[PDB]
Amino acid sequence: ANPYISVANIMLQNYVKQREKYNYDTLKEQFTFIKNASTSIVYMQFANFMNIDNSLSPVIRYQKLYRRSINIISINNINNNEATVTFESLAQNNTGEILENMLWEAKIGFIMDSISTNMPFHFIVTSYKLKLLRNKNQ
Amino acid sequence: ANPYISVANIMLQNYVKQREKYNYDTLKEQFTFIKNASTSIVYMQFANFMNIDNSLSPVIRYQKLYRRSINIISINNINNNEATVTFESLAQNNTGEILENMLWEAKIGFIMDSISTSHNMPFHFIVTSYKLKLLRNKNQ
Repeated sequence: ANPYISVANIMLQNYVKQREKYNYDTLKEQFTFIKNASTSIVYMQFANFMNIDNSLSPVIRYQKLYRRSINIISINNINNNEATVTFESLAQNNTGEILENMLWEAKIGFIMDSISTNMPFHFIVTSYKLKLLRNKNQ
Repeated sequence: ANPYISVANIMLQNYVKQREKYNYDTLKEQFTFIKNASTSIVYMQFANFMNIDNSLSPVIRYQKLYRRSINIISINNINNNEATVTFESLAQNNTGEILENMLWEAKIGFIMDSISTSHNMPFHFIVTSYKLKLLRNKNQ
């Protein structure tokens, strides 16, 4: 808990990048990552978003044609278990035609092992809520 | 608990992705990243591979047209300073014809700060050795 926040920020950036990216070819890996790094409730929110029954699912919106990439802009550490991560999303095809370019906030609740004074170290997201800040196209 | 390996794994994933991917438009950034995340010897190995005097340089093979993308498959942690990262590469043009689809192993030597209570990489992560082995051509 002098390096606790520096470590949490590495885990938080990684979680946002893995959760918010889209690549058809690595969907199974993405679901595995989220299931293991999240509570059941948080994972089910992700799965319900991704499910093809959601018309706004990236699987439906991007299919095999587009990738969505993510750039982390900043992190605000609220306390030991809450942070807000600001990030940009960019979606495009193999031609470089841009379907989305947006600025986002994720408000994240998390729990993480304490840092001591196989080397297991646990980090779990307990809450994850998105807010669109800006559509940098329109 | 000790976060060293869990953090190092995130650094190793990112290093492999940055090192092995190809995008003409971000070549300067890729070189800067590798320079700051590697020893001089390791950086020179990358730079010599990328140099257009190497006929197998991706700059010569993909030019402005193609991108090479990278998916990490697994990481085997051998000790605090050695890991083997298995990954797949995929190259495609503007219109998605597949030029390469291969499975690779990188054997990586590295160091990072001890993480403990009471242009640099996080925790001064540095790669001290990096050797590739082609495992399989998934295309032919």
